[PDB]
Parts: sequence; C-alpha cells; structure tokens
Amino acid sequence: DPDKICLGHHAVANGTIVKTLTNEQEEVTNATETVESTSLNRLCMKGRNHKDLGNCHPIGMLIGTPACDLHLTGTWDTLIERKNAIAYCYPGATVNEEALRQKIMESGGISKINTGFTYGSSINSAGTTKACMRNGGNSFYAELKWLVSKNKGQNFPQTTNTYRNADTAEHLIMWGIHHPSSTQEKNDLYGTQSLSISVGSSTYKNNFVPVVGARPQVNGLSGRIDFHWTLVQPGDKITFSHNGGLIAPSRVSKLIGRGLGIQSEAPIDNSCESKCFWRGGSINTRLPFQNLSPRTVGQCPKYVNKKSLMLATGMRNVPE
Amino acid sequence: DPDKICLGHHAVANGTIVKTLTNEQEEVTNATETVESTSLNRLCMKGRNHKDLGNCHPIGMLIGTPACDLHLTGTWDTLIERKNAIAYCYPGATVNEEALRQKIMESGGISKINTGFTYGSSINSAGTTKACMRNGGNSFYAELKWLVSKNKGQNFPQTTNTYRNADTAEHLIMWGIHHPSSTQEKNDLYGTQSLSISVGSSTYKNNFVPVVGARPQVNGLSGRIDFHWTLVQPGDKITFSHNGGLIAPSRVSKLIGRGLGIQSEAPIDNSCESKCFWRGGSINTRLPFQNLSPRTVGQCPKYVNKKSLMLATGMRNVPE
Amino acid sequence: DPDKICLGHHAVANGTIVKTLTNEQEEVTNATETVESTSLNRLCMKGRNHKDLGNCHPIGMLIGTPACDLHLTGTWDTLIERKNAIAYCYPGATVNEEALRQKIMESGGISKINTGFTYGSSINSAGTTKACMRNGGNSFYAELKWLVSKNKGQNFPQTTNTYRNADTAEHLIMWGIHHPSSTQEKNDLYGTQSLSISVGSSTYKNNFVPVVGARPQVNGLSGRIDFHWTLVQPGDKITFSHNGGLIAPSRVSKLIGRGLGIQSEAPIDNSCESKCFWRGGSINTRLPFQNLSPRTVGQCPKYVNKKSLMLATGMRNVPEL
Amino acid sequence: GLFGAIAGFIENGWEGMVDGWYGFRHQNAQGTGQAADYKSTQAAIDQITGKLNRIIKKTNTEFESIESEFSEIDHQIGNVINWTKDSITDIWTYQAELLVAMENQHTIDMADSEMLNLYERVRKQLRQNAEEDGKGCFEIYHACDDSCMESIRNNTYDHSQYREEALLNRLN
Amino acid sequence: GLFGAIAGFIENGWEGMVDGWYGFRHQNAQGTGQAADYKSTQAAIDQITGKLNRIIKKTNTEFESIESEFSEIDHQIGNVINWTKDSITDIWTYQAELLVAMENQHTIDMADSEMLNLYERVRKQLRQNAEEDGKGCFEIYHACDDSCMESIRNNTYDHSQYREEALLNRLN
Amino acid sequence: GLFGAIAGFIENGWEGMVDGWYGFRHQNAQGTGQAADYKSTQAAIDQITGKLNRIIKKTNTEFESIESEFSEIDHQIGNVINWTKDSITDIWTYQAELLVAMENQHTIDMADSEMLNLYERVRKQLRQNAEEDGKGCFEIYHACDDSCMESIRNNTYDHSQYREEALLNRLN
Ligand SMILES: CC(=O)N[C@@H]1[C@@H](O)[C@H](O[C@@H]2O[C@H](CO)[C@H](O)[C@H](O[C@]3(C(=O)O)C[C@H](O)[C@@H](NC(C)=O)[C@H]([C@H](O)[C@H](O)CO)O3)[C@H]2O)[C@@H](CO)O[C@H]1O
Ligand SMILES: CC(=O)N[C@H]1[C@H]([C@H](O)[C@H](O)CO)O[C@@](O[C@@H]2[C@@H](O)[C@H](O)O[C@H](CO)[C@@H]2O)(C(=O)O)C[C@@H]1O
Ligand SMILES: CC(=O)N[C@H]1[C@H]([C@H](O)[C@H](O)CO)O[C@@](O[C@@H]2[C@@H](O)[C@H](O)O[C@H](CO)[C@@H]2O)(C(=O)O)C[C@@H]1O
Ligand SMILES: *[C@@H]1O[C@H](CO)[C@@H](O)[C@H](O)[C@H]1NC(C)=O
Ligand SMILES: *[C@@H]1O[C@H](CO)[C@@H](O)[C@H](O)[C@H]1NC(C)=O
Ligand SMILES: *[C@@H]1O[C@H](CO)[C@@H](O)[C@H](O)[C@H]1NC(C)=O
Ligand SMILES: *[C@@H]1O[C@H](CO)[C@@H](O)[C@H](O)[C@H]1NC(C)=O
Ligand SMILES: [Ca+2]
Repeated sequence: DPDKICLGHHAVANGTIVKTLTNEQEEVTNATETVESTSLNRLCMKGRNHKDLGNCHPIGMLIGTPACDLHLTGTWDTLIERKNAIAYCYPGATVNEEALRQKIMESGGISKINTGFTYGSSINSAGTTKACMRNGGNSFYAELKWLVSKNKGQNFPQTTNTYRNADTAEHLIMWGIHHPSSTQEKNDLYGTQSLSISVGSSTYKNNFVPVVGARPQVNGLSGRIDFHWTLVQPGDKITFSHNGGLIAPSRVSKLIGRGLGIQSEAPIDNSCESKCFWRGGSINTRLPFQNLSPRTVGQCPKYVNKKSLMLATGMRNVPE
Repeated sequence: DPDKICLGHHAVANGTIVKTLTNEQEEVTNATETVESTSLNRLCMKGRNHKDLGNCHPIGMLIGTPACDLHLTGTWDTLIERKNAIAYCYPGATVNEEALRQKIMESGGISKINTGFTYGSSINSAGTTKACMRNGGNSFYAELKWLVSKNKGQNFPQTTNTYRNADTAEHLIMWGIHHPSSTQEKNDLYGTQSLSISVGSSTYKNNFVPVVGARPQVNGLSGRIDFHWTLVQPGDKITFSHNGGLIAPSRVSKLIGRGLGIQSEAPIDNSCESKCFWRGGSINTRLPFQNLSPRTVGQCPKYVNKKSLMLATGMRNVPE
Repeated sequence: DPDKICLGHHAVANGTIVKTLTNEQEEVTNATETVESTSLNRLCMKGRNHKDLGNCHPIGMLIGTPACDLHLTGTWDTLIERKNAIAYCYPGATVNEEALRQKIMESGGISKINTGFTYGSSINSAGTTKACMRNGGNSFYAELKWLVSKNKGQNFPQTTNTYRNADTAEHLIMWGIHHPSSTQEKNDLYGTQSLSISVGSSTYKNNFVPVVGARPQVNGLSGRIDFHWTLVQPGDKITFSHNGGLIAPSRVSKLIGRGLGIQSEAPIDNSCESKCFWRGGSINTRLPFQNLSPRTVGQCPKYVNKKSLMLATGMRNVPEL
Repeated sequence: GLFGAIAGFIENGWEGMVDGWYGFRHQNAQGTGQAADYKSTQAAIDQITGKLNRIIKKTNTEFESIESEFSEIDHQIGNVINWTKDSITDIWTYQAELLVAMENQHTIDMADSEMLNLYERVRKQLRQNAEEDGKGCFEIYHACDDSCMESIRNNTYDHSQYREEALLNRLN
Repeated sequence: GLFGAIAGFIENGWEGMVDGWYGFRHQNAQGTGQAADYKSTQAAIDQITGKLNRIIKKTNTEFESIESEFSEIDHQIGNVINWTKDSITDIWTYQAELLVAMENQHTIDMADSEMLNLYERVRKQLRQNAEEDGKGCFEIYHACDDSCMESIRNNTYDHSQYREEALLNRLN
Repeated sequence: GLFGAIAGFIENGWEGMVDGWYGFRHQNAQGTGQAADYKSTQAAIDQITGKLNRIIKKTNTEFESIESEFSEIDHQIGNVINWTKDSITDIWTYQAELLVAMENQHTIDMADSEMLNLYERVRKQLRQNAEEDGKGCFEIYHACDDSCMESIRNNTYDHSQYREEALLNRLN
C-alpha cells in the first residue's frame, strides 16, 4: 500500500581485491597499483647535455688513456659510463679508485691545465710502451710523462717539480709510480741507487718506493704503473721530490659544476625524458614505489620488496 | 507496563592498559605484547651444520695456530666466534685484520691446498719457537714455514717461489714477515745483506723489509711476525722473491660457499631452532619488535627503544 | 508553534588551513606548527661544563702549541672547535690527522703525564724557534722537546728513551720528525751521520728517516716538523731509538671519558640552555621536526624537507554568512 | 563495516546504477524510477582524488650511486652499504604496506559514511510521513508522484504539505 | 567514543556475559534472560585477528654483521655505523609507537561501531512497536514472550503482527 | 564529513559561542538563550591535548658528528654519509607529512562525532515529545520554559512528564 523510496549504491560485476588493516581479501569496486614493475630498456636523455663515454672509463679522462682521447675535456650534466670501459692501457690500478670515479661521475665537466714541469738533460721524459698504442705506434698516457734516465744504467738525478694552482678553484692532480719486474730493469731505467718519491703540500703528504720483483705478465707485461691522486687548493703549491719511478703529470684537471653519473649498458634515446635511471635503463613512472632494483640514481620511486600493492579507489563491492 | 530488550557488551574484572592516539591510559578488555624483552641465553643450533671455534680465532684457522689445530679445515652453514680467541702464538698482527676476519665469518667452510714450495740446501725451512707450542714442544704456525739460513751468520740465498691457482675458485694466500729483535739476531738468521721480500700477482704487488729497531718483549720476545694476505684468482700466479725474512706459506686456503658468522658468549643448544642471534644468545620470538640489542644477525625483529608496547585485542573495558 | 532547542558548534572569524588525507585546503578553527624554522644564532651552554677552544685547534692541545696554553688539561662535557683554529706553529702536519681530531672532540677531558725522558750532556733538549712565539720570545711546543747536538756540527749520539704506562688506562703519545731544509742544516743540528728513528711498543712499531731537501717556505721556513701518534696500553712501554731528528714527547695525554664535540662560529651564551646544536647555533624548540639543518649534534628534532606542517587543534571552521 | 550501510543494512549494490556511486530507486502508483545522487557521489570521488594526489608521488631528492655496477668496491664499505640499503628497504616496504592498508580501510569506511549521511538526510526530510523498512528504504504513507520523488532527492520536500494525510495512513 | 555506544549511551559492560562480546538482556511476564549475539561478536574478533596476522610478523631480510663484538673496527666507519643504526632505531621506535597507538584507536572505535550496528538493526526491526530508552534498551509496547524475544535476537521479528495494538498502547 | 553533523546537517558554526565548542540555542515564550555544553567540549579538548602530548616531542638519542665542518672527508665515505642522511630525511619528511595528514583527518572526524553524540543524547532524552527539523534542532511539542530547557541541557528532562500533551500536539 505505501509508496517507497530506496537508498542504494553502485556495484560492478568484476571487483578487485585489496588489503586493509583488518582484511587481506577485501573486494572493492576499483583499485590502482602503487608499485611500478616495468622499466624502459633505454637511457632517456631528452633535455640533458649528456656524454656517453663508450669504452672510455672516467679515470681515463684524467690520465689520458688512448680510448679517452675524445673525452679529455668537456662539459655535461649527465655522464654515462659503460661496462668494460678502459682506464689503464698499461697494467695497474688507482689507489682510492672508487672515490675518484664517483667524484668524476658527479662533475659537470673537465678542464685541463698545464703543470709546466720541465726536466734536466739526464732525464728522458718521452718514455712509451706497446700497451698504450696511438696512431699505430708506442705511446703513453696523454696527461702524464714516463721519466727515465736518458742514458741506460745511469742514476736518475734528484729532481724537484712544483705546480702552483693559479686558479680560484681547486685542481685535481694525478701521478703514477712505476713498479719494475726485475732488478736489471730497475737499474736500466733509474740506476742502482735507492728510489724514493715524495709528494707534499699544505694539504697532503706521502712517500712512495717502487716495488721491484718478478710477477705474472698482464697483456705480456710484468711491470705495473699504479696511480695516486689528491686536490690542490687555490694558491697552494704541490711539490714532487723524486729520483726514479715517478710518472709525472704534464696536465692537471679541474672538475666543473655538477652532473648525474649513470652506469648502464642500455642504448641512448634522445626522444624520451627521465629523472631516474638504473643498470637496465630508465624509470619514468609516476608511482611512489618500484620493485625493479635497489640500485637507482636521480629522483626515483622508493624500492620495495613487493610484487604489487593495490590502493582502493572505490567502495566495497557487494554484487547482486 | 512495557516489556523490554536491552543491548549490551561484555566486560572483564582484570582490564589492561593501552595507549591510543588520544589517551595514554586507556583500559581495554585484552591486549598483547609487540616488543620482545626476554631472550634465550643460548645459541639455538638445531637444523644448522655449525662450527663452534671455542678459543680458536677465525684468522688462526688460516695460518694454523696451535689453538686452531682442530679447525684447519671444515664445512659449516654457521660459524661461531668466541671472546678472547687466539689468532697468534708468536707476537705480531695481521695487516687488514678485520676485513680478513669478516671474510672468514661470511664463508661456509675452509679447505687447504699445498703450495709445494721447495728450498735449497742452505735454507732451514723448519724454524720453530717457544711461543708456538705443539705437542712435545717448540713448533710453528702449521700452514707456514719459518725460513732461516742453515749456517748461523751466512747470507740467506736469493730464492723464488711461485704458487699457481690450479682450481676454479679463488684462493686466499697468507704469508708473514719476521722482524728480528736486533741487528745481531737479523745477521744470525739471514746474514749481513740487505733484506727484501717482493710479492706479486696479476692484481697484487708489495715489497717488505724486516725492521730491527728496539721494542719491548711480548712473552719474553722482542721479535715480531706480521701477516699479509691477498686473493689469487683461478689460473693466476703469485710469486715470492726473497733473500731472508719471509715466513712462507706451506698451504693456502679456499673459502667454501657462504654462511652466517655469529660473535656470542652463549653456549650451544642443538634442541632449539633460531634465525636471529646476538651476543647474549638467540631471539625466537614471533613479535615484530625487540628490546634486547641493536646488534643482531640473521632474520630478526627490529630493535626499538621501548620496554613494552601493548596492542589492544578488545573493546574498552567499562565495569560496574 | 513548537518551542525549539537547537544544537550547534563554535566557529571563528579567522580559521587556519591544514592538510588532511583527503584535502589539501581544509579550514579548521585552530592549528599549531610541528616544524621549527627559527634558530638562536648562539651556542646555548647553560648547565654545561663547556670548553670553548677559540683559536686553539684540538690537536694543539696535545702537542702544546702557544695558542692552546690555557687548554693543555681540563674536563668538560662539551668541547667547541672554531674555524681556522691553530694546531701547528712550526711548518708541518700530523699523520692520521682527522682521526686524532675526532678522538679529542669525542673526549670529556685531558690529563697530562710526564714521560720522564732525560738526555745526556751532548744533547741540547731546549731547541726553540721564531715560528713558535711565547711571552715575546722564541719557544716550542710545550709538550715536546726539539733535541739537537749541544756542539754545532757534532754527531747527535745514539740515544734510547723508553716510556712505561704505569696507569690503568691507555695513554696517547705523540712525537715529531724534523725534516731539515738543507743538507747543511741537517749537519749543524744532528751531524754528518745518516739518521734513523725507531719507535717500538708491544702493539706498535715504525721507522722514520729525516728527508732532507729544499721546499717552499712557509712563513720564511723550508724545514718541517711532521707529527705521528699512537696509543700505549696500561702496563706497556714504548721505546724511541734515535740519533738526530726526533722531536721527543715530554708529556703524554690521557683522554678522559666522553663529551659532545661541536664545530661552530656562533658565540657562547650561558643564559640559554639547549641539547641540540649545529654550525649556525642552537635549536631549543619543543617541536618534533626542524628545517634549519641536516647537520646537527645532540638530542635533536628530526630534519625534514618542509617549511611548515600544521597540526589541527580544532574542528572544521564553518563560518556564518 | 564502520557505518553499517554498505555491506550492512543495504543488502547489496546496484550494478545497473552506472551514472553515480549512490542514488535512489522508487515505486509509486504511476510506476518506478531510478536516479543517481550527484552530491554524495562527488563527495566520495573528491576525497579519493585527494588521496591519489597525496600518494601518487615521489620525492625530488637527487640520489647518486654509492655502488659500482662495473667494478668491485671495498668489502667493509660494501657490507655497511648493504646493511644500510636493506634497512632502508625494510622501512619503505613496511611504510608502503601500512600506508595502503590504512588508506584502504579509510576509503571503504568513508564511502560507507557517505551512504549513511544520504540515508540520514532523507530520513530527516521525510520526518513523520515515512517509516524505515530496515533495508535502506522508506515506506511513504502518502501519494508521492514523480515530482514529489524529485523533491525528496533534491532536498526540497516539504513534510508539512503531506503530514495530515500521512499520519492518518500510519495510524490507520 | 566515536560511535557513542561503548563507554557512551550504554552505561557499562556486562561481566556476566562470558559467551560473547555483544548481546541481549530482556524482561517479560515469563521473567528475565541473557543471550550473546554471535554475528556481531565474530565480526569484531575477525577484524582483530586480521590486525594480528598483519602485525605479528618480522621481515625475511637476512642481515650480517657490520660491527665486531670482540674487537675494534675502524673508528671513522664505526661512527658512521653508530649514527646510521641509531637513526634506524629512532625510525622503528617511532613507527612502532605510531602503529600501536593508531591501531588501538581503531580497534576501540571498530568495537564501538559493531555495538551500534547491532543496536540499529534491532531498532529498525522493532519499527513503531517500541521506543528507545536512551541507555541501550527498547521498551516494547506489546506482550513479547520468549519466542517473540527470540524472534528479535535471530532477526525474524515481524513488526506488522503487533503494530495495530502496539501503536494504541504507545498513544494510550 | 564522517559523522554528518559538522559541515553536514548543522549548516554552520556559531561565532558568538565563545565559552564552548558545542552547545545549545533555544526559543520559548520567554525568549531566546544560549549555553555551552561543558562535557562534550571537554571530551574533544582532552583528546586533542592527548595528541599534542604524544606528537610534540623529540627522541632522547644523542647523535655525534660524522661530518667535519672545517675539514675535508674521503669522497667515497662522504658519499655514503650523504646517501644515508638523504635517505633518512626522505623517510622523516614522509613520516611527518603522513602523521599530520592522518591526525588532522581524525581530529576533524572526532570533533564531528562529539557533535553527533550530543545530538543523539538530546534526541533520546526528548523521546516522543519532539521532532527533528533536519538542521540540528528539535521542535518540542509542549511549552518548555527556562527550567525545562535547562533540564534538557543538564540531562534531567523527564519525557513522561510532558508525553500526554506532546503527543496530542504532534497528532493535532
Ligand atoms: C740475550 C739475552 O741475554 N737475553 C734476552 C733473550 O732471553 C731473548 O732471546 C729469546 O729468549 C727466549 C726465551 O724463551 C727464547 O729462547 C728465544 O729463542 C728462540 C725461540 O724459542 O723463540 C729459539 C728459536 O730456535 C729461534 N727460532 C728461529 C727460527 O730462529 C727463535 C728466533 O731466533 C727469535 O724468536 C726471532 O726473534 O728464538 C730467544 O731468542 C731476547 C728476546 O728478544 O732478548 C734478550 O735480551
Ligand atoms: C719507458 C720505457 O722504459 N719503456 C719501455 C717499457 C718498459 O721498460 C717496461 O714496460 C717497464 O716494465 O718496455 C717496453 O718493452 C716491453 C718489454 O719490456 C717486454 O719484455 O716485452 C714487451 C712485448 O710484449 C715489450 O717489448 C714496452 O712496454 O713496450 C718498451 C718500452 O720502450
Ligand atoms: C732548534 C734549532 O735549531 N732552532 C733554530 C731553527 C732551526 O735551525 C730551523 O728552523 C730548522 O729548519 O732556526 C731558527 O732560525 C731560522 C733560520 O734557520 C732560517 O734560515 O731563517 C729563519 C728566518 O726566516 C730563522 O732565522 C728559527 O726557526 O728560529 C733559529 C732556531 O734557533
Ligand atoms: C587475549 O588476546 C590474545 C591474543 O590475541 C588471545 O590469544 C587470547 O585468547 C585473548 N583472551 C581472551 C579471553 O579472549
Ligand atoms: C652486497 O650485496 C650484493 C647484492 O646482493 C652482493 O653481490 C655483494 O657481495 C654484497 N657486498 C658484500 C661486500 O658482501
Ligand atoms: C659505537 O657505540 C658503542 C656503544 O655505545 C660505543 O661503545 C662505541 O664507542 C661507538 N663506536 C665508536 C667508533 O665510537
Ligand atoms: C655531501 O653533501 C654536502 C652538502 O650538500 C656537499 O657539500 C658535499 O660535497 C657532499 N659530499 C660529497 C663527497 O659529495
Ligand atoms: Ca656527492
């Protein structure tokens, strides 16, 4: 007999499952994903003055390995490092290597300044090696000089070289120490005297003695040249005191501004833009979380140990 | 005279206090603890192929200190280190000691491989000391050999020994350098010549020179034997070039797989299982949080600065 | 007509905007700030036995640089380091310098203990320099002695000095190596003999050789005195064997307990109190968060990347038309 | 649920209501009708849009690499980084889980409250002219044509117009 | 509290009700009785069980040592580790305290709502045959024997059976 | 809002009610009057004071320097510290934002519930002697002088005293 008005709410045939504080299997009308599972298999470089180093390793830019001849100076906001890139043509390594690599990979450019180092007539400063080929001929790291006695067997003279930082910004200076494979080789290059290299400034102090001894050939060579580095502040002097074994800098480096360092094998794409990168490529999602990798760079969604996390965008679904 | 039906809720005599967003002293019918504050003063090792090192320090396993004679090789998924464990019998220390200890404590076993190093007839390779007692008397580190001149005062011969890794996994090589108590002692053992020990692989190089400056006696001995170590990759060689002062390896080590390192003072219990350990024992709780210690290893509840946090499991308690 | 009773709630003319889970622009009757934006540009030291080092660098306290003469010993709960503080009067530097500074800035005091080192007739232990002025005269690091030959030219004798730690706590011992400016200078102070300094304890050993040669003048001086340090354990001894070049300790140091190290240029204020400090001063707030600096020490509000976060302390404001 | 309407005294949702989240169905002498309620529907949608605007977001903090992809880093430092990164990941995984669980509970209960508030608004409009059946409907004790039904939906229904007729029918 | 029933218009709980969380007491000619309501009780317990399943959990992340119990590590990295671990502990301590405070607020208010939802169900069942007491009771304006009281509890009370006479008793 | 009263069926607040958060306005033959409700006001204030006591605090963990202000740090270790500190700050910023958004939501809805609970209390007291107008008022169907109005505000109004005359006026 009475007329009737009924209050109700919508429903859908295919609801979605979400988790609440009290229920792991709560069916709602709609929901949306908060964890990103996909990435673009490319480095999205639109809006970035980027440098793809190819097979040049960042440290190779400072010392001047032949692979890095086109990357000795420049400017950039993004620096891309690739797998198996070359830093050391001659067998060896850098002391405090990762600190240096990260420093270069957050710069926005490199400039080179001459040390102005000259050497006496009893020093051959043009030592080369078959490990570092340039134009089909034996060469050496472009920013350094392999110093040896000009006459074979003769005592390398006590030498002093001082670089003044005349610039208003700090300069990064590198040098190497040669480690002969035998007593004969050491005597031929530097003489029979005890070898000592000291490097000193107001902000740095260290001593190096060439290691002489038999060891396995690396690319047919038992010798080693290990690299060392430090910063020279504006107005400060850094002095090298050496009598054999020093691989001396002919230029120093100036790191300019800021940039984002990316390590990835993914190909470049100038069409797309991104702010988040990882080994496998670019993450352009708007979502707050991601499950692709705990190792990302830039402005990124936070990594989580979750396949999916659904946020309800509707009421409980209560079908007919 | 109306009949009636009354709606109501339960209550309890012994209510319990919880904290809410708005009330510190909220009485509810029931609650349960979320922070574990009790521990088992025992290392729960059921289901674990474990090794309790006792008074043997992990580094002593590699060099073969008498305290570690029962732990020269082994397999395990869990390695237990004890307080005041012995690494060295003769006075001295390992360079880069903590990294070595941690690396051993990350392993699932140790195997030993003969170097096969041989020496000329003018070398005594069976040097021993009162500091390292084994069985009847004066002995040495089991995995090393103290090389001295057979004839007292004679120059130790220039010797070369090379170990190739013939395995498919990396080997950990250790050696020592003896630093004599005086010039006279140095001359007696190795002769009057300048001593030089050079070590070299594809990835490692170093020079060592025995030091003879006056220093105090440790258990009656002013001499020191310091240890050095490196990893040799599959197929690579490590060459020792020396003329007195080298404590040479008789065997090298292979760290097998991975395992959980525990540093604890608690005794073993093979009746109980656990995945979370600390200095004082094991944490077997189901609870999310824990107030025992910020230093734990394994799969653990999170440390919090709180004795108790009660989670309500019932309504407000409202008695008559 | 029925009589009426109406239920209502208050409102205000000037509501405040807050953010909720669902609304960025929610007007409420009242709110309060949770993020502190203001700092006192002053180091609030009320209720603290504090030491302001001023122009004295922490390492200068141990070697006894003239600027540190009033900071050679003492006790403190808070130690304040200033910018451009002086550690070294003579040219040179300490090996493992930052670790030493950190260790001192973690301490709650310093005591000094005599080494008891003595020297024969041929050693002049009172070497001084114009680089280290004190009372208008040439002086030296208060806790060290510059040993030279008494007769200029003569060989500095082979010498042994051993310090035993007779205390129940570890002692920090420092020494210097003089690196002469020329071969001529080396010969005048220590003689023509080749120089070598050995240092040996139960837990430490090292060898040092005076490197001789010309180098840039720091305040008209090419010579250097570089410093080294180690810890001597309770009951252990440390032996110096030397024949020229050693700058020997006359006292060793004992770091007492723990204290809060602060690095700041802000002036001291004993009127205000605080438990949180940073380069620019003190944060006295009761609030849970702050946006002044991510670089703070003490018991502090947590740094957040937010200018303001308003917590509602009232209902929705629904004003009248 | 918290407010007792959705998955509560309202038995189920309407699949055939495709132009709104909440609404009305009626029956009177002339026939039947259906209409969505715009205000309550929009109130629910706007609150959910607010959550999405807050949640679908990343920080603008620029992070650099501290782990080399193509070279070995120091073992002690690597262990510290691994401990720290895994700790940070446990925190974010936990925060993510809690955020979405908490928000999902609130979204569901908020939607329930909007249903109840519409129901309550209608109850108070009808006053003594109707009675609740317990299923989310009101039995109206007077002739209520399509115009009358529209006035209930659009909040312009004047109870005093029908009160005399309605009270007589209710008491019977 | 939020829903006004528990510690609200219901003055206190019943310690004698040991077979449920919510329920009924009644009065009629035949005497008095008590009975728990299973459905409301189980709704509250199931929701609390859901929280426990969520919360009483640890992560499955494997952590290894970055601090030596029995020896000294490098002082610089040790200070970084101490800063990091203490920062992590402050976060988890804060998260733990907020989690439990928020969950306890919700548990209490959820339980309050389940009481009100039962109360509201009974109100709508009784329709015009009863009036609210103000303290959680309904005064029923007709004779309601044990089978009638049971019909209210098990949700099968038909108001139309008693309506005619109930209305007359109310108007008097 | 969640409970439908504040910014709901109560059209707006009263700027002139300066001595309470919730209260009453009446109209009878003697005129009008206003009065705050102490108990509901204090219930809301106490809950907000509760939140302030929990939120307005810092941890007592003493942190020391791991970054030198006046000297350089190793670039690798400096980068680890920077990553860690920035990761910690992102967590605390997120946590702060979530805390205050969640608390603000609850504070507003709590205040709404206290308004509704006062309304519901008055509704049940008045019983069959008054009717709701839908705007937060009760039309009382008997002469209710200042002392009668006071008894409603003070929770001592006896519905049975006025029932006979009230029902006659409601039925007309
Ligand atoms: C010289 C003097 O009057 N007094 C002490 C002298 O006691 C001490 O010499 C050491 O004394 C201890 C006493 O237990 C041992 O006898 C040392 O001998 C051994 C050893 O057991 O360690 C003998 C062993 O055969 C030697 N092994 C080899 C391979 O050569 C070793 C070895 O030479 C040394 O350990 C190398 O440092 O020594 C004996 O040397 C010294 C302590 O420095 O101090 C004198 O002043
Ligand atoms: C500056 C100099 O002496 N350069 C030499 C170089 C070095 O003497 C040597 O690398 C130091 O360790 O040696 C070069 O010659 C090599 C031989 O030493 C080696 O035995 O065989 C190599 C061929 O596989 C090679 O000929 C070199 O590295 O190229 C010659 C160079 O001028
Ligand atoms: C202990 C001692 O010999 N002190 C000398 C000191 C040292 O010989 C010198 O610093 C070691 O490098 O030298 C003092 O005199 C200086 C001259 O050596 C220097 O050539 O010129 C300086 C002026 O710029 C200065 O005169 C010194 O440093 O004061 C004299 C001191 O007794
Ligand atoms: C109290 O709560 C605990 C934890 O959920 C539960 O095991 C126990 O049965 C509860 N007690 C009662 C009487 O319900
Ligand atoms: C850190 O974790 C990575 C990935 O899980 C692993 O490969 C690496 O060995 C770990 N680093 C150290 C030093 O154990
Ligand atoms: C780290 O904390 C522990 C415990 O408070 C303390 O003993 C230790 O000194 C700290 N580590 C360093 C390097 O200061
Ligand atoms: C760490 O961050 C600070 C502040 O932004 C910056 O000055 C410093 O250069 C950073 N350190 C490194 C090693 O990049
Ligand atoms: Ca950086």
